[PDB]
Amino acid sequence: AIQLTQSPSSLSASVGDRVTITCRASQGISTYLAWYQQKPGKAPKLLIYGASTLQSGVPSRFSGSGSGTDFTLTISSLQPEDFAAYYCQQVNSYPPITFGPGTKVDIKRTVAAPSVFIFPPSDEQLKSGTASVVCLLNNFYPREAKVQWKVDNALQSGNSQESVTEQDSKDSTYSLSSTLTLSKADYEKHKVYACEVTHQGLSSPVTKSFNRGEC
Amino acid sequence: EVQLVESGGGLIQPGGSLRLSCAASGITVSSNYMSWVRQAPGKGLEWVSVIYAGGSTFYADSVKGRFTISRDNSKNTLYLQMSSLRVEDTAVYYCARDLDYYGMDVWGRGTTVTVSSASTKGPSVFPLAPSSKSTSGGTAALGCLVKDYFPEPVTVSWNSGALTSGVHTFPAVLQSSGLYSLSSVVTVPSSSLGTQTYICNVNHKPSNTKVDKRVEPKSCDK
Repeated sequence: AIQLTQSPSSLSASVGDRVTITCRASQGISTYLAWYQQKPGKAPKLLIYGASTLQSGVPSRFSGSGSGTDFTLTISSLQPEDFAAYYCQQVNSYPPITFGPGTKVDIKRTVAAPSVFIFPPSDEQLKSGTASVVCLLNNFYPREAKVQWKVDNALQSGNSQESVTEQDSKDSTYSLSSTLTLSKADYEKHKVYACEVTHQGLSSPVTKSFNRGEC
Repeated sequence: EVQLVESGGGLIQPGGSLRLSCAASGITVSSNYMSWVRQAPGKGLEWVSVIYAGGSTFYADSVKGRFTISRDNSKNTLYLQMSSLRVEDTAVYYCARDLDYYGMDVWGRGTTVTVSSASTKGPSVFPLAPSSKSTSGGTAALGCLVKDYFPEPVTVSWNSGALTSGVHTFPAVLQSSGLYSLSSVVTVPSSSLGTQTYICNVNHKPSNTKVDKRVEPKSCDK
């Protein structure tokens, strides 16, 4: 087959940001190169025919170009939902079809710290001897909001897992899912438990507490 | 616009076999052609091709003999059959409507594949509610606990507020362990306590258990 790449692999933008991204191959694929977009939880979308052939159902904000070993894509208008990842892929009678690495295009607002929420843990976590502390982390961006667990506000080497979620334009922010595993012994010696976040948007150290009796 | 109906769920040991179905609606499939797609979370995205429009059939090299296609033009129904799914053949599958026939336009409902060493299991029912402030507060959020079970599908139903589609419930996510976990949070008016008896349960799909029970307030005074 052939190898393929895009420049860059992820870019940050904003409402109306005329994004300019590139796809390069070693040998030109003539006129049959099609870039593609991907929205999470949604079907992808074929975007361009030829180089700049516009089809039904899409606003005219797009503009695709490039030639020979290099092809580009520059979109005149960026409505905020244009946050997506984008794939490049050629067309040929050869039944195998290769897709280049995607470009995780981002919409950047600012550097924002996460919020705090909490739900009581499930009953299986108490029964298994692995005591757990729940703290719902939401409404932060950019992604790298480093999360640490300070039991009695004590810093430790580890005890933190992360699985970050996606943009929700309803809040224009990320959210995070975590996992904590600890022995039953550590629960008795300590009294009040909370989680800490180390984000670049913090101006001072932050620690949170709440009431179990609240709801 | 042209629409279709898909179908399929596969849960077999390695080397899985099943037959599928996918029928377009609104137009005869004799003129228009359309191929199945792979939409594997994590793994990525793969596709299929068709005969007599693009010709022959697109399978992977080892998949070539391990997946088969046919077509029923008069029925306007398309079916997919496999005999031996691979170890990593564990994915959800859609189908993609074609107008220029090398670009996808419209999707159906889906088709999932499961090959896991874990066996059928079912979770329990652990609903949650806020404190006694609901006696005056018109609306508040509730809760439920479901975890450590066998394939994602879990359905949570409440007999108050909006319809059954309003419950915040989605299929879970698999990790190396083989178990699954999610949560349910619903916000319904609290004035229905004195008029409708509350019922909560887990409608776990591969559970093989059917027990229904009612829900009563906390009654901390007792």
